[PDB]
Amino acid sequence: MANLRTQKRLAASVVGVGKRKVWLDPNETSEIAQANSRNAIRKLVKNGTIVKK
Amino acid sequence: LDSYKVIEQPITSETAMKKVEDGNILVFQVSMKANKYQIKKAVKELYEVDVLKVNTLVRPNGTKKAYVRLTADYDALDIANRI
Amino acid sequence: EDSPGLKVGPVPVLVMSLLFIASVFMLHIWGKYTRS
Amino acid sequence: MAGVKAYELRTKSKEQLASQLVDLKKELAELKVQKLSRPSLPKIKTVRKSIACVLTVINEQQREAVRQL
Amino acid sequence: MARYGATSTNPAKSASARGSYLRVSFKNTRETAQAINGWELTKAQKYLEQVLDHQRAIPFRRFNSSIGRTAQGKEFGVTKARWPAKSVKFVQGLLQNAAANAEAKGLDATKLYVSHIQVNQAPKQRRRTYRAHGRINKYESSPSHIELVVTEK
Amino acid sequence: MAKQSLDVSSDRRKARKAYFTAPSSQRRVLLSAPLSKELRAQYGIKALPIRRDDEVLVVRGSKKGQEGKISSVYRLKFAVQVDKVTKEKVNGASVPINLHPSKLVITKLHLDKDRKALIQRKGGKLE
Amino acid sequence: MSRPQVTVHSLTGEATANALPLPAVFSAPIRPDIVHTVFTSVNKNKRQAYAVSEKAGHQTSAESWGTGRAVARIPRVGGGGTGRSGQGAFGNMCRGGRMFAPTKTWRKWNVKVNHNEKRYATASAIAATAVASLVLARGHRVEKIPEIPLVVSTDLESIQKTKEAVAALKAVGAHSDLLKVLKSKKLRAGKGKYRNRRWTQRRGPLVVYAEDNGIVKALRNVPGVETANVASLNLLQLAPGAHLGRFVIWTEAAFTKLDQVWGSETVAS
Amino acid sequence: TREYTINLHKRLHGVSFKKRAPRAVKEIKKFAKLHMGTDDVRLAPELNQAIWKRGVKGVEYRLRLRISRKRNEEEDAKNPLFSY
Amino acid sequence: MAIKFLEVIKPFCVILPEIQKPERKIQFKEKVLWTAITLFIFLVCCQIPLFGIMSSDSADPFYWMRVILASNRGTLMELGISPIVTSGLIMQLLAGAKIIEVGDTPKDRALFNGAQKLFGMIITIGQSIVYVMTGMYGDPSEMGAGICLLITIQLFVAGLIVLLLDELLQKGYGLGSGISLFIATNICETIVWKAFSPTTVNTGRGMEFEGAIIALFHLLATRTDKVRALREAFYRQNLPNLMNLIATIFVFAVVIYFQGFRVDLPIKSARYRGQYNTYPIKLFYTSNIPIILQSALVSNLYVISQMLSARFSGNLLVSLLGTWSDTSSGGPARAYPVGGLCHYLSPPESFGSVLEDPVHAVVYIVFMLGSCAFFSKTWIEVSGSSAKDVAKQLKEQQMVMRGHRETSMVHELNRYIPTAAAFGGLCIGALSVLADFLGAIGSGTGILLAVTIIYQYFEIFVKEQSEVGSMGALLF
Amino acid sequence: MDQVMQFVEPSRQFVKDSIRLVKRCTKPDRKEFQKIAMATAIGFAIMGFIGFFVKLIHIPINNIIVGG
Amino acid sequence: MAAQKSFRIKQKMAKAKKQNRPLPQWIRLRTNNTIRY
RNA sequence: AGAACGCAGCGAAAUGCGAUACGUAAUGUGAAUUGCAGAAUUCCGUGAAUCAUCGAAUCUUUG
RNA sequence: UGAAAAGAACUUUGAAAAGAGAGUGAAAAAGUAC
RNA sequence: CCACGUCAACAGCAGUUGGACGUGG
RNA sequence: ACACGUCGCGCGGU
Repeated sequence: MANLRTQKRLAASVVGVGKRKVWLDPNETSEIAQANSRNAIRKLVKNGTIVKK
Repeated sequence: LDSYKVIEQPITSETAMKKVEDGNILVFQVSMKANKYQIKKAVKELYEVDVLKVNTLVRPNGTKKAYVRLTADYDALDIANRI
Repeated sequence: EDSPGLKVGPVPVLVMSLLFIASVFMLHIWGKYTRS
Repeated sequence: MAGVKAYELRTKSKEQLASQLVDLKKELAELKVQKLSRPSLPKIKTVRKSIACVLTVINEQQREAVRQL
Repeated sequence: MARYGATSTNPAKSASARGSYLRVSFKNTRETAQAINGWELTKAQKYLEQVLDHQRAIPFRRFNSSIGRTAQGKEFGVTKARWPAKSVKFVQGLLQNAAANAEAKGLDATKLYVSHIQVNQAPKQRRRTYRAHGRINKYESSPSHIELVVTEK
Repeated sequence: MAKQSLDVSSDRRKARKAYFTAPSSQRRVLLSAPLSKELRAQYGIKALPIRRDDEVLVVRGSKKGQEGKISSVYRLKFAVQVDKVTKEKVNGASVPINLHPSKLVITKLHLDKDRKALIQRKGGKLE
Repeated sequence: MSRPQVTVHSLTGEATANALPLPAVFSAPIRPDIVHTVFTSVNKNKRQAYAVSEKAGHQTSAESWGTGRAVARIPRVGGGGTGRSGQGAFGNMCRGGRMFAPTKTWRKWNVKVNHNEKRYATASAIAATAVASLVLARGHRVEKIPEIPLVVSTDLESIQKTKEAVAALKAVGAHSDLLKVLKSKKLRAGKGKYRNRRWTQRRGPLVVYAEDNGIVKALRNVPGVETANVASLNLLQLAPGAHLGRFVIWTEAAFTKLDQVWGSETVAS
Repeated sequence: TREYTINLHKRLHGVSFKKRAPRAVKEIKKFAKLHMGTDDVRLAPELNQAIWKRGVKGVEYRLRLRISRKRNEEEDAKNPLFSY
Repeated sequence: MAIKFLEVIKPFCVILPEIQKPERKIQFKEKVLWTAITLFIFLVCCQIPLFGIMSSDSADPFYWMRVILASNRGTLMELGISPIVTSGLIMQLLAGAKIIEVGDTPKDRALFNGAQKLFGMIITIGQSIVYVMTGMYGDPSEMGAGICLLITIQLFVAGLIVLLLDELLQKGYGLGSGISLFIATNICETIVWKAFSPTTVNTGRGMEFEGAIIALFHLLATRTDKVRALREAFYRQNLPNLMNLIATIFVFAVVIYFQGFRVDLPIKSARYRGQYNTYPIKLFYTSNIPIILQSALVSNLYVISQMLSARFSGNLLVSLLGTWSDTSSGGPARAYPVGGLCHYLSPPESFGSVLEDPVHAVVYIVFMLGSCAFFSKTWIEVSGSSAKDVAKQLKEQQMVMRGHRETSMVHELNRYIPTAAAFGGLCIGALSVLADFLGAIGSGTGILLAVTIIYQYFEIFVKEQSEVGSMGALLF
Repeated sequence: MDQVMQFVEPSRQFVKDSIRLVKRCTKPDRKEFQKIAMATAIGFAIMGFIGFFVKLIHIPINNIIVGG
Repeated sequence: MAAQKSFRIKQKMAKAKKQNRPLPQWIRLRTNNTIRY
């Protein structure tokens, strides 16, 4: 991850959390970065590429 | 004869364009003096409507954003493509 | 690709055409030449 | 006749001119915003300020007529 | 305009480079510039590269102020080694440009001797340092412009 | 240039009056260059306010002997570009070259209808 | 059958007859201290200036509300802040503002003109024109001899035409001297031009008649000729800048018109 | 592999101060560099957890370490420094 | 997947040319020189003859078919530059199938473009073989091996020269094109030739126009134009050659409106307010390439029908073998089976003077319309214009320091792009068929292609060059 | 497309695209009618006439009918 | 503090913060541009 | 009297005018105007002015 | 700064800035608070 | 603030980072 | 409207 201040913030926002808990995959980190949109991060959540602790 | 044009311009932006899609909603930037009734009338006579809600608030553009929902039978796709 | 590396001579390209224009006159009529 | 300022405009009566003015204003309101466009255009500047310049003429005639009675 | 300032070269037996308005110390880079020296570009380079690891810094002649008491080198007619890798990065950037200008040249190859190098006050950045009762002292953040010219011998 | 005397601005203000006052039709005075002797005889005059299509030769510079149509002349700057030279930099980075009208002499006129009438019908001072 | 009697010289000219006496007024010892004193007295009365401004002080409220620290008040000043002021500015001391009296106006200079002193000044000035050799020293050149200071006809008034001025100027020779006045040294005065100073031309000759002036419309203009009358003339015309011995040209009628006076003031030495 | 026990009885009781762990990680990195005969020594987050668990005070004295090699040589050296 | 792969194995590639370049310098000055050579060969085909016992383009390659293969034919040279456009029809098919599995030797899975370049060289030779084996060279099905060899060399060589020069432009060292350029060149030559062709002429006027052909319009002049108002008709004394002229006149007005019609939608939201640049999209010229390939398909269809029916499989029954191979014949004209799908996609053999078929006209319009739009949708994928390429392009410029507001600025590009492409090709394919009916030169479809390419490309070329204003750039 | 199955049914989708297209698109505007014609036309003529020109030389080699 | 009420006073200041100068450059090229900002 | 805030195609700097928003007009001049990039208008008689009008039609908000 | 912006094209180097060389001009130790 | 694009200046070093710079919402 | 079983929907669970 790089520049993913915004994606930690946005991914946390869609799963309604304080940002410590939300998890992002190391392998598919590039594909997580190609989000930017609130309906885009929903697909990533369904994939399991973004999860919630 | 002491009245004003209401609409200064339509605002087009990401959120403005999305409103057209969602529920036939145009959004305008209207004069700082602009009252609600005159917006309802003006949109009627520039787009053959009826309006099913007007609500208005400030913007740092100074000109007052006016969020105007329109009737179903209208079609907001062709007539937002006529502006 | 090609095993030859020269393909901008600017030629070879002219050589192929040049032989072609010459041969067809001997082979065939175009101004009352003999036809082979 | 073929347009659109100034000799055609300044001596015209006047209901016709007002009707034309609101539909020339509709060209510019159709071409707003944005829809400005890319432009400027000089036509957008000119017809915006032709609305101004000949709203001087209509209000001027009313003012000068009111000082003849 | 500028360079040399000790003009003898001449450009069919020369190469040149300059840094300009770079934010790296006037005080420390003058000592590096006087030290480089002289020495072809590979010797200048692989003193400075080893300096990053271990091999000090480069001998300080005149800006030799205390400090503690010192130490291990080198110390080849100096005794006050310090380690500003900040000015090493600047002179490495000067040398790589100089060696690339001196690779299109086509001249070469034993030759060399860094023939003049001079540091110009770019100026001082001027900032402030907090202390007592609304009274604030100066803080300079040291920087410089620099010029480098090398000749055949 | 201007004739003596009335206003007794010594003065760099006298220069500022030339530089900053007087848009296009008293730049007509400062956009004038002498006529020839043939076209002086033809219209009886002396000098003429420049057209953008009158042709003019340079007399008093370092560029002192080229003809050309006037490509532009600027009211605020009182100065003439001549077509062209110019001077290229190789990729089409291109240059103006500017001149002062009283350093030029006009060769071939384009001179126009009532334009030549108004000029020959008394000068001054009807503005 | 002589005394100060003179031979007349016309501008036709190439002369024939005789003139009237050269005045008794044209004698007196040539006194340069009075000549310089009168020249400065007359020039002062017009003179004044401009300078800096703002106020000629004083934006800039005070008393001396100086506020210590070190090194003292300074000596001075006050109002105020981050500028501007210290001192500053209200000076002097000025890295910014005024001087210790902005040019003052105020400062009444003058010399007023006494009746006796003015007629002594004119009489001494008239006697100062009567010389010769000093003309070269002032810096103007005369080839022709003798008939001096030059005397010319009444016909001088009636021109009008440019070419007849040239015809007048060949006779007095002279000529070449006015050609010097149309020549660089004429050049280009800098900042001193506004109030005159200058860089770096000389003057030329002064032509005086009598009944006229004359100063007719043509006679004003020429490279550095000056034109005058016996009734009204001054030391700026008679020796500009106060370094005596101008090249002077007169006309006839001048003697008799000068001769009769009352008032009272006459020659002695 | 090779298995080495790194003598952190040497100096790691003597430091502290306050700040043992970052010096200790650097000490493991150049000790392992010397033993292995290598450039980069990996340092996995397994070892980082191993040193930071008991927490600066706060090290389970000497540590056994399983180390692999190398012949790569320079270009993308393999020194695993965790368990192999 | 919709198509199979074909061998492109590594030793096989080395055998066939694809050009291994020598040293070159990427400079604008070089690029135009090569483009000129390619253009020159097209003319030379008309100048130079070819060996054969009938050959001069009198070998019956059929009237509709001959024009939109293109070889600058109708004087001298039969097939020539024809093979290349068939090769380019392959490039699309293969790319748009977009194989992921299975599909014979990789580098032909949507990298099918690079496969095609190697294969283009084979097909120059290979197209000649197709000509003799169908009996379009008057074969009794093998007139002699040696005679067929002597024609084959003439046919392949002319288009081979162009194809070598094509590689040298498509290896990022041209601005020109070999393939696109020749198709347009032939059609311009055809229009003026047809108008002054001899179609029952007693006498020339005293001129033989700008060639060596006399005409109907020559005859009118010798007797004064005053004889047709002293006559009981105003037509069919000059109508055959007048048809060719008015064909162009119908086309002329409608193309220029379409060039003007563009979906502009500028998106170049500024720094320093308003907008400081422009952005437009070519509405119809994105779909240019689809229509050329559609016309090329129909040209190939005529040959495969005849070969399939009689001399590949069957005869047992004509309809059984295929519907296109139905009643394969030379008919009253062309060939042109008189029945099947192939019959419909051709003129009625009267150029719209009979439209009371009824059936024939109906099928032709709808089928062509659907085929053109199909190639527009397959053009989007990885062979042409999509929004995803353009998104990256606009980031470099920054959209003149973009308006920027998320996420619609990125979204705005993707949504419009499929809708526009579909419309572009759908419109042209309808129009082309109607052009044949009103008046034709031998293909009214071809006239429409000619004006679209020629007017537009001149405007493009100068801008690419480094120049502006649509001035010269011929060898500069 | 073919929602109820009638010819009006697939028309509707293409209308959504079309309605945009007719309002925003325009002809070459007076200067540009002449400009496009001017830039080509000589260019349209030359391509057509080069193939015409070759033929002037080529037939009268066999028998002079206009010479070449 | 208490002013003539009101939301309206806040609104005119809010526009003024945008309307603000900020910034550019291209006129400084063609003037007469004595450094400002 | 003065002042706030707007207005623009751009808006750094100045002052030009008020939601009609550097407008334009009536006397008037002559080949160039929109400061500039861009987008345009004119050019052998209706584009363009403060060269001059203590001259003018519009005229928000505050005083 | 200069008569005129001619305010430095093109090439190599450099993460970028800049540097080297070259171009403009009467003069660049006249190259941008000149 | 939010979102995207940047590093000349600013950040007490440095920078692939920012509350800075730039444009919008 | 929360959550697992589902490739997605649907269907099952409180």
